[PDB]
Amino acid sequence: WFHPNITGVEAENLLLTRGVDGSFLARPSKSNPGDFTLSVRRNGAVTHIKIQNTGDYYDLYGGEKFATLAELVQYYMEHHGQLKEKNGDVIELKYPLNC
Amino acid sequence: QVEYLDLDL
Repeated sequence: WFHPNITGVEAENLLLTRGVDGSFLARPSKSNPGDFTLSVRRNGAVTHIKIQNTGDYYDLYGGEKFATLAELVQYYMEHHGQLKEKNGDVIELKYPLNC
Repeated sequence: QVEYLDLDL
């Protein structure tokens, strides 16, 4: 599910032409170089979510803390109800999109 | 520059 060499827009088009609703990938962050970002498709559209790396754990700038990016991705894959945005709408990591 | 979500966690 990690795509080392793509931008946010490329991630969008990848998810829209090779994924389904619930597909996601992780990629490096344009705005926070060196960090990572989740791109997630839902209801035919793609949103993006910054991942924080403090050097002691990974998280989504809030929520549970993880030792590795993979543990983070695995956790939200297994806990579809946990990524609620302020709107109240859930965003579900369902199907990793391979490279 | 793409859209980023504001999460309530």
